[PDB]
Amino acid sequence: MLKLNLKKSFQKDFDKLLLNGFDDSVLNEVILTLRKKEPLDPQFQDHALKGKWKPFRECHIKPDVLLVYLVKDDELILLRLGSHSELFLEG
Repeated sequence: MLKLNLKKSFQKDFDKLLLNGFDDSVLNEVILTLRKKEPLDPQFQDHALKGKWKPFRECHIKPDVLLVYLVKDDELILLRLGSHSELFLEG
């Protein structure tokens, strides 16, 4: 499988979510699927980001919990985990 690369930005987001009650079970399943280069099912709204954010992709773990990630050179890079406002609106 791909090697995981958790950026520090992702670690901080994850630790903040945990303190706010986040359950990471679905996240873990999504991560494994991505590491195996398999497609996510339709609920995850998996897609490529545009503009500034290329070449990253985004999927929805929950409606206010988005995962921003990239497959590059044998890694799955996990960049951010949080709300649309936190990730994209400087929140």
